[PDB]
Amino acid sequence: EEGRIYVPYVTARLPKWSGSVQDKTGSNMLGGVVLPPNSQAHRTETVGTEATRDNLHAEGARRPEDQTPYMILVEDSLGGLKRRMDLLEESNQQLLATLNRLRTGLAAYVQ
Amino acid sequence: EEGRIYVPYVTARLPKWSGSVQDKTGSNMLGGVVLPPNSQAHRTETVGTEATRDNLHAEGARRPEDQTPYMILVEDSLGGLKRRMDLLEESNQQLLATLNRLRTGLAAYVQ
Amino acid sequence: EEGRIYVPYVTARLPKWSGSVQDKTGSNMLGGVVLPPNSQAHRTETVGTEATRDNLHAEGARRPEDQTPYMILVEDSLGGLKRRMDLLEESNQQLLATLNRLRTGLAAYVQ
Amino acid sequence: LPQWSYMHIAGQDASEYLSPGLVQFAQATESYFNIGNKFRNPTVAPTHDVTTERSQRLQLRFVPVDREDTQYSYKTRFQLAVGDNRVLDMASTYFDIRGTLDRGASFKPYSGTAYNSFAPKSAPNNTQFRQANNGHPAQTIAQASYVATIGGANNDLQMGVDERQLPVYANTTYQPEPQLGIEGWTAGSMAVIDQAGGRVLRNPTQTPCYGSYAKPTNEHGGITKANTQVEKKYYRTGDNGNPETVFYTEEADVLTPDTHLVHAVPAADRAKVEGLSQHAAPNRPNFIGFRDCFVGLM
Amino acid sequence: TEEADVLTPDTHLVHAVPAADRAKVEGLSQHAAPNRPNFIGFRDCFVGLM
Amino acid sequence: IRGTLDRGASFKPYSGTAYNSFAPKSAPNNTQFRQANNGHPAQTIAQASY
Amino acid sequence: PPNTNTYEYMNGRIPVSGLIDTYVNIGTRWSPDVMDNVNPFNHHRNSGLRY
Amino acid sequence: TLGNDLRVDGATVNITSVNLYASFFPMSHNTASTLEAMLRNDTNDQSFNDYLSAANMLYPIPPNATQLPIPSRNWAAFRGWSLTRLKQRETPALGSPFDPYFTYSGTIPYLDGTFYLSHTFRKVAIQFDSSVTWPGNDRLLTPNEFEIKISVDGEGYNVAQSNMTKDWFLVQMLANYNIGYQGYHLPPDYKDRTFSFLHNFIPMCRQVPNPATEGYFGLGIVNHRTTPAYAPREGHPYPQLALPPHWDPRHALRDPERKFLCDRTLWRIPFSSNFMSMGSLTDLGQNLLYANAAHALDMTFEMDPINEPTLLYVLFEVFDVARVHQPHRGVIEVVYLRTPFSAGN
Amino acid sequence: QAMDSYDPEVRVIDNVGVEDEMPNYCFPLSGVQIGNRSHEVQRNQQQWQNVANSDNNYIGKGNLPAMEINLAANLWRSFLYSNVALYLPDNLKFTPHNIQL
Amino acid sequence: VANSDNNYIGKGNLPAMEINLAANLWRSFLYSNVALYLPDNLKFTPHNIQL
Amino acid sequence: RSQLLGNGRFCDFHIQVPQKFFAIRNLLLLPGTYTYEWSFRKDVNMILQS
Repeated sequence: EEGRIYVPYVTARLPKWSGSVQDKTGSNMLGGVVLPPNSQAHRTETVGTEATRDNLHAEGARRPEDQTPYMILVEDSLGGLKRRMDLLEESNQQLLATLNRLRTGLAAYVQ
Repeated sequence: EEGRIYVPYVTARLPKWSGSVQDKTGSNMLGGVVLPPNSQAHRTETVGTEATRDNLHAEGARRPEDQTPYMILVEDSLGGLKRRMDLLEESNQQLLATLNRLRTGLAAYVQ
Repeated sequence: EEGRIYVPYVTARLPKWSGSVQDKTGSNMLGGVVLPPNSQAHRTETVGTEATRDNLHAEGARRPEDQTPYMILVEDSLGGLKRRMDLLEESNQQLLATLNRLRTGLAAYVQ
Repeated sequence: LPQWSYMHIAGQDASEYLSPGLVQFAQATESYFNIGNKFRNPTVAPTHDVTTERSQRLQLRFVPVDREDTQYSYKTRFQLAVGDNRVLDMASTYFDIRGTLDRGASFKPYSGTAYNSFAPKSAPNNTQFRQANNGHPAQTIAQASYVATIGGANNDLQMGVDERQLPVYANTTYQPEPQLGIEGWTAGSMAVIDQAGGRVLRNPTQTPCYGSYAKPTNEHGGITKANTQVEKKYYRTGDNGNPETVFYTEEADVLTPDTHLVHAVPAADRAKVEGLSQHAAPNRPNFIGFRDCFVGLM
Repeated sequence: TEEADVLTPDTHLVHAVPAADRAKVEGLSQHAAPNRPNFIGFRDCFVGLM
Repeated sequence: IRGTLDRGASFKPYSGTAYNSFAPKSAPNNTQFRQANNGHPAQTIAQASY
Repeated sequence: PPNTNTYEYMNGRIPVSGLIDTYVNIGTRWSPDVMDNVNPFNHHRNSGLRY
Repeated sequence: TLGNDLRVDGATVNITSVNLYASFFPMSHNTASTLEAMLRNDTNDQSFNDYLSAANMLYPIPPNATQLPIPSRNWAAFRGWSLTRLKQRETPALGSPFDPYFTYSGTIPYLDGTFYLSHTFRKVAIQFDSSVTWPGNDRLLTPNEFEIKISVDGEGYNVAQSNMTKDWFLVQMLANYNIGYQGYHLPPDYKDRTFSFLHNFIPMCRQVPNPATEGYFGLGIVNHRTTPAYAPREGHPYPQLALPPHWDPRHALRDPERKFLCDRTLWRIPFSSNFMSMGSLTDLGQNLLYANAAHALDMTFEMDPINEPTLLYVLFEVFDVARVHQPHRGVIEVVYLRTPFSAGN
Repeated sequence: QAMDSYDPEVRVIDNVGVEDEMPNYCFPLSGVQIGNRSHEVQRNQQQWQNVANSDNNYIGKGNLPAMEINLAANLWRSFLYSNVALYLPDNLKFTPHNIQL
Repeated sequence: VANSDNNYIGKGNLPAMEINLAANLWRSFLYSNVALYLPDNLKFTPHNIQL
Repeated sequence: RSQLLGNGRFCDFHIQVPQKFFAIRNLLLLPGTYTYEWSFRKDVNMILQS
């Protein structure tokens, strides 16, 4: 945090192959969906990946329109940390809501 | 976390100009707050930034003594995530205090 | 988060000495525990570190089979952030349990 | 290189690349108008027949070939091989000795004391003292510093408030902290403190406050003998009223590792009365260490 | 009994009672501590002036 | 170089205080304090010397 | 003030008790462990700065 | 004395007038003209060298890290290294007319000569062309890298009675005073100055109560009492438990500890075969004047971690020589040459 | 061969300060300032009774009695007075009352 | 005056105690640095103690 | 000398001891193979000083 010089190293030239960015949903020629080049669906090589609109893998949305452009992979990463933040905040909001419901029930019971 | 080996890259030379640190709040010539170079207050020029004590930007504190040395910008950053963590913890403490007060009130009402 | 290309720099060759991994507890010749190299304990030289099974440093666990392999030493680090995450999740669980028991008590008081 | 000679990095001495007239002028006008510092000398190191460049060591460690350790002397035999061309002077070859040495009870690396340096020498350490008859219950001298309302079960101290607006009572092991209480001179002098708490030594060895050290027995700063209970005693300065002072009397192995006793009372009446007036003294610093230049070690 | 604008130009307040209950009793227990010396002066050999 | 410099309010050429050093740190300076009720006349911690 | 670089902030802060006192490291010359990476020359008894 | 931002503290300086005072030696015009004519000659130019003749190379260190700098070209006439750690908060960006983000008064280590962090170096690795370590002839007691400090010392590799190793002690002794090979005697007074090694080398030794002892308790900072009744003080006189006794038959076992402290030192690693300084040009450096090849350098620093964001200050040392030429009557032609690290474009 | 020589701290007084940051707090010989006594009390059934023949307690509630000194300032003023004021020029000094010289 | 009985006025100068710091420190130094190192035959052992 | 090896009743010492004999301490030793057996005193009064 303190005294952070952003990009303090010497940057390597951008690789010229297809999959370089991390955790970014792509698409195939038929307008389908392809997993980012970090999911466990790229260790193997599925045959009909580039031949149908629907995804033949398991991880990922079944339709291209329902899939977020950037998927959150590796829970230890910053994306996973932000998702855990959102889950904790939603849980806190739900706890506040149920506490308020109990308070209003008690107030109604007072009368 | 595992096998961090911090600074595994090769470090480039520290730039000789001013504005390398990402989020330091700096100081004006006559005494003031100057937004960090990461901020959006440096995308243009303001004529009266120098030779002027009080700030001339929306961001920052109106007095140089009311500004923390390390302003937190970009919520995606570690500083922003830490700030949101602190806010969530404070909200949790507030919920705990409200629950404590409700329990004391219920105990008084019962007896 | 979005435009992240892991290892975008040029990696430097691994040093040939011991003490490169940032946060990793080790062991001496007779078992024992040695603190991670980034701990505030290798600034000095504890002569009796070798040839003993017990931990002569105040920091860390006392018995070798009770010290976790990766121990957090920086609150600013991702490990410290995750530790705070776990603590606050446990706090939410405790508040939920307290609210539940309070709700059962209120129900019993009503009936 | 010609460049180094031009820049006088390696070219030639100033007195022999300057003009002879300028050299003579500088030599003459040397007392008043110095010119020497304006010119550079190469000072080039030799480049050949100085270093071996044949992969040899600088420091060598010779482990002892044989050794014997008599209870009076320690003899070690080393065989040192001086290479085949290299030459050393015996101004090197220091003996590196590693071991453990105990300095004994006589060791004392500091003057004064280290536990109650600020305490009065003859002051008592909240000692509970026996009465003259030795049949009556022992009276106490301790001073109640921490203040709190006294109530609840068995009349403990009001240390604080927990999460609920409910009282919190002192943990008998350490909670009546000898460091917490009235801060500010107004309380107890202008404003009246109604109730206060403290901690007392019971069945003690009657030691002055100067040394008064006791090893911890719990991870909270408390001191008490193992398998020994702590009980509380109540006191008041008036009659027929709510008691003002609560004391948690505990028995601890209070030792004085640092100081000794000057004007010690006989042990027959040490613990009852007038053994409170014992005053301790610093312990004559000793400063045990190795000899000068390790003299006498060989 | 006179009114004076007494101030502390040398010292700062450590253990200051809350401002509300300051003029009353137990506001007398405030004990001041001297400010930390600063010794502002020119740099060694006027380094940085050039 | 000739000029005028104000070296800031942070300046403090000396350790300790210069005005009331001998005075006890927590001692009041012969002032008037109020009561808990605050309707009562303010009493004094004074000391008549002359 | 929230500005940690201000004289008021760095003056109106009191050290905790127990780190340094007339019992720590008694009998030896040993600089405090938590006061090694702090400028010894940023001291009020720096004779050069005083002069 | 405090590193407080003097700009926000209301400190300003106002300059009214600036003059310079030249001093002329009164010398008879005949000999003055003679000296002028002699010094206008092409063979009587005046040559000057920077004392700290080096190419300073500041390198940033993120907190709790070990660093990897790399140059990549020729090293003709090299002289040596000098490495030292500084805090980035205290290092200004003096490459700009004004540094708004400095916000720190007090001693400036980089440009004042105040190096209190030189003791936080564990070991230094030097490699050429990513294949050969520089002092690789089994020269040092640890051949692969210099080892400034050892935190375990399984062998007997420790010098004097401190944390530092024998090989690094010998390297420093040779680099600063040339003393290692002929014994270790205290250097003479005139050679031992402020910016030296033994003038600032302070060995220290403390011994802790061995927290592994049975019955030992590691107390917090709040339950650690001595003189409880003597901050305006308050409490009651009670037995204490701070500072468990180390001497006396009651000792609670023992555990010693050693470390050293150098406060105005530059860690020198001279570019000489035997680590001495037998001249300005070392034994090496002029062993590379043949221009046979240019070697890339890979340096590695393992160092103690501190929370403040700091910077490494390696000073690749060189020959920074300037030769002034005054041909005739008020024209000055000055030519510079930094041989190992040139600037000619 | 012992030259007359002033002390460079009394010829040129340098009020560097006194650094009297902490109090001094002289304390009585007795730890608790022996004064009025008190009676040991125990709870029998519901109210408080004095414990039998226990009336020699010496408990005094509150903080210890003590008096501040300001050691550093006292020493500094003693030094400065004794080394400068007594050597001040005679026209700046006065003879005490009821003393004949 | 009505309901004004909490004044704390003590007439006269402040009650203090003199110390003689200079002679006290000099005697402490002189004792602890000479008298303790006086030879054994001059020193005496205190009463009710064993050596 | 006492603070070099630390405080405390027990301690661990890592010392270097020189050669003090006049005919040896300055001798420039020629190539060969020599036995250099020496005996170190273990008498506590002579080794240590108080």
